[PDB]
Amino acid sequence: MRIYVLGAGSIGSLFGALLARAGNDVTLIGRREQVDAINKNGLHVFGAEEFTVKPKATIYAPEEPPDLLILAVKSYSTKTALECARQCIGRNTWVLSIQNGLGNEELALKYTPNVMGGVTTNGAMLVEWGKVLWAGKGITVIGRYPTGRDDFVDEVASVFNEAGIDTSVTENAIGWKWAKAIVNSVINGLGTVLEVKNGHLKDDPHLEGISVDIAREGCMVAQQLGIEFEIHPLELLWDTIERTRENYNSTLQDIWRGRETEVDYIHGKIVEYARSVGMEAPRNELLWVLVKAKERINRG
Amino acid sequence: MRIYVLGAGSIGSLFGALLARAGNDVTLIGRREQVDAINKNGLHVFGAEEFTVKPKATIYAPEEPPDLLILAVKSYSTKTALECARQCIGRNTWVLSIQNGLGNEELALKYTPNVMGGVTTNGAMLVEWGKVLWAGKGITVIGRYPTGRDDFVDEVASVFNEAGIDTSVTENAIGWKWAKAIVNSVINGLGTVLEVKNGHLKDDPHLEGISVDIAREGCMVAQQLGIEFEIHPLELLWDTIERTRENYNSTLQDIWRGRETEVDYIHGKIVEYARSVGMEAPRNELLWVLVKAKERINRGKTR
Ligand SMILES: *SCCNC(=O)CCNC(=O)[C@H](O)C(C)(C)COP(=O)(O)OP(=O)(O)OC[C@H]1O[C@@H](n2cnc3c(N)ncnc32)[C@H](O)[C@@H]1OP(=O)(O)O
Ligand SMILES: NC(=O)c1ccc[n+]([C@@H]2O[C@H](COP(=O)([O-])OP(=O)(O)OC[C@H]3O[C@@H](n4cnc5c(N)ncnc54)[C@H](OP(=O)(O)O)[C@@H]3O)[C@@H](O)[C@H]2O)c1
Ligand SMILES: CC(C)(CO)C(=O)C(=O)O
Repeated sequence: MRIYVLGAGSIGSLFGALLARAGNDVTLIGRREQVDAINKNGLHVFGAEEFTVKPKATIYAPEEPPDLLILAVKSYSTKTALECARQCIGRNTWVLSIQNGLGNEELALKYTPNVMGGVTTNGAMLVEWGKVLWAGKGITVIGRYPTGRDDFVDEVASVFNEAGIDTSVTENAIGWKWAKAIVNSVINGLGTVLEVKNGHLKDDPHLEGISVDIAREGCMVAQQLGIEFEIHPLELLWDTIERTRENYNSTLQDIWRGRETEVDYIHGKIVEYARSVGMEAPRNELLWVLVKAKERINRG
Repeated sequence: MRIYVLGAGSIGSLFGALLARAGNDVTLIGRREQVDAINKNGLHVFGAEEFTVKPKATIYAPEEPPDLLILAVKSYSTKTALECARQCIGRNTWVLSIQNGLGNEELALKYTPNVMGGVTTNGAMLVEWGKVLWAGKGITVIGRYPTGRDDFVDEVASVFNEAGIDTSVTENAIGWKWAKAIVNSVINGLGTVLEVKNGHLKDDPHLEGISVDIAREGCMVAQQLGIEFEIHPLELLWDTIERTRENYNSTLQDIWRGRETEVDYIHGKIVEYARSVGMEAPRNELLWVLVKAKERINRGKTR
């Protein structure tokens, strides 16, 4: 399959490298430093598995359409990234987002009806230009957005699985994007404001209790929007924590490193969607403000 | 007036010092370290004003009943304080709480019917034993609890004003206690979680906005309980932030000392009352949990 990865950072590099190793026609689109490193010395994966590949790399999407465009930029980059890559979206090109946050698939739908949504629990970190840590193995779920099925989604899933990307197909992609966002709202909210490891959210019984309330808040918004869940967000929440007990969440890591966070597309979107249908998401709103305020305080 | 200040922390020390300077017969009842410092080197106030006075100080309640007993301890110690002082609560002794939070007056009423509720928006910090930083010059309002009037309440307000404690009398003290509780829910919640001075909550427009939402939540709970306000809690909020903008709030101070915090008596009380009338108080509930979580994380550590 011809695949362009738009956003050759941590998760984009991991997916691109695995897809390339399996023999797919892969092009990574990203930062100059990343492109130059890869073109010079290839792309190195270490951690859960160790190997080197040399996919194509460029700072700008080719005009030639791929079978698949994977969106792997941060959510605050999606709108512009699509504007800068629209030349490659052909009549038959599908766009898959494996991004956290909400609304990315909607942005892609502006350009084509051929959109899939995805969630991955793989963990990755680009530690140097051209060197990505496969920090943890996990499942990937993809589906026609917002719901239903398509032969090409099935193909993508097979390609993924053959490359060692464990992948399941869902006919409720939107449910999964929202379930992930709700889980992120709890972990990336509480863990960041308190600066604690994910496991602490379960160990302090009061944090465990408020986690449920935050999750229920997101679930109720979803339900009012007509969204249903294939897997319960609460189940996903506790499973996610159980597996990442000693980790600091990615939002907290962003702030520590002086990088922009994605909370506008997590808490922010839950809040915005709630308002549109006559609800509030007060806990999400407070977490949103606290995390953004913490960021401003640190920056300055 | 013969006045015993029960609790020799920052606010108790500030009130005791001001009342002593004015010539009142003042005794501070508190912990050994503070008591010893006051008896040895006097009580020194600095910041908003700078002066030194030497009130009496003791770890034990005097036998003689005072005209006025001022509760100034943190709210988690109100029961301990009243037990320490129970023998000096005479038939004509009034107890005034100027404490943060809700419910302190109700605890005092278990000992005597002579209870007044008080709010003060002064900001203070005990920086060394015997040395209090007056970080924000606020206002004080006192009244017969929960409502109504009494000649002695008026007399106390007169004494306070004479001593430079700017004070008004209210016939709706319970409403004032709730207004201050709502103000503290914003300041001691947001300021503590973010670990910033009070002024930052007004400076950041996004914090400003969420502050309104938190205040409204508390006001709606109060309305359901039949509480009426003489002063808009939002006005009290902005006034208080301006008057104490350089202060780190008392809850944050406790966190930094690895102490227990008062939040059970602020956010916790708002949430508990809310739930009793079928209301969530979601913002207060989250702040409650966040601050108590920080309390537990920092407990026993001095930062
Ligand atoms: S019953 C009579 C005999 N006394 C006893 O048996 C002991 C129990 N009774 C008492 O301690 C006092 O009678 C009461 C009034 C209950 C408490 O006295 P204080 O109010 O003076 O003492 P506190 O500990 O409650 O707080 C006073 C200030 O001291 C500072 N502070 C307390 N704890 C710490 C720690 N761990 N580290 C640094 N500083 C600490 C605080 O600044 C506190 O002032 P705040 O303004 O509240 O912060
Ligand atoms: N890392 C993980 O383990 C993981 C796992 C699951 C999901 N996710 C989600 O996947 C998404 C990406 O995460 P990430 O950790 O991989 O972020 P990342 O390391 O910052 O990688 C994103 C890359 O895309 C680049 N980029 C931005 N705009 C671009 C554009 N027009 N063209 C080309 N490149 C562009 C970015 O560069 P600049 O920074 O300079 O803009 C960055 O290098 C997020 O939504 C994340 O939540 C990540
Ligand atoms: C008035 C104010 C908010 C001063 O900070 C206070 O009551 C406190 O610190 O608890």
